[PDB]
Amino acid sequence: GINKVLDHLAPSELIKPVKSCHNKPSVLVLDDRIVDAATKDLYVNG
Amino acid sequence: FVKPYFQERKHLVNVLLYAMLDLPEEELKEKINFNVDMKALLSLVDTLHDSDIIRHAMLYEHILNYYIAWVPKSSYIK
Amino acid sequence: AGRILAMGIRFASTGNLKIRNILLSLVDKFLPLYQYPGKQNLDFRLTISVINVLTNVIVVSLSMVMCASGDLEVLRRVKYLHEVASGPYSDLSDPTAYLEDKKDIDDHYGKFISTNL
Repeated sequence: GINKVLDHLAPSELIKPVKSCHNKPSVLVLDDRIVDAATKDLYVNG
Repeated sequence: FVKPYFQERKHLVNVLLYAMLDLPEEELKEKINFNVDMKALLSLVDTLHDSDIIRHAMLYEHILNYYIAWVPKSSYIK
Repeated sequence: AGRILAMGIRFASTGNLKIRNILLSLVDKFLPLYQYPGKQNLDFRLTISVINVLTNVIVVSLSMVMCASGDLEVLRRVKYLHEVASGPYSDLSDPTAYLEDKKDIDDHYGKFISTNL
């Protein structure tokens, strides 16, 4: 039990799939000239 | 310890560089007035020419295998 | 981190085997997760930053308890955390990018002081 919980706190081989992150900062678009379901979720006034 | 004795002898530079370039005996005999042993010349030539003297899983293993696997008057000693 | 740090300081320079083995198992488990920005998620990013802090504590404490011994495996692991920047770059608006680079460069500085100590 002690070992299995430590594996849960510290999953060594379980987590890392490929280690291939792009590492670029994602940019959010705030423009209100295009109508989309995702934009309507974040933009309220219409 | 040995170099001053080499500088003592005078023809050493000529014969050695000629040994370096493997010059034919005919050119040697043209301007050198002392006999040079041919079988020595071939032997030194032979000694001179002696020349017996997946991509992401490997990074995790090699970073462990290369950085965790602890390996336990100028240089002039080339 | 708090418990092991008190554990390491308690057995400071006295040397032992059971504590060393336990710390060896802990560092072995927590080493692969170290500095792994796989899914760039701040909940994940804050958690793994604590992982970086935690793995800095384990290596320091492991060095604490085995002090002045010249241990092999302890040296073997701290050599690992010493080398390879890892992080976002390599493999595993101007002031803003300056601050964005400032955070990563400061993270590497903190990761180095622990392994150096």
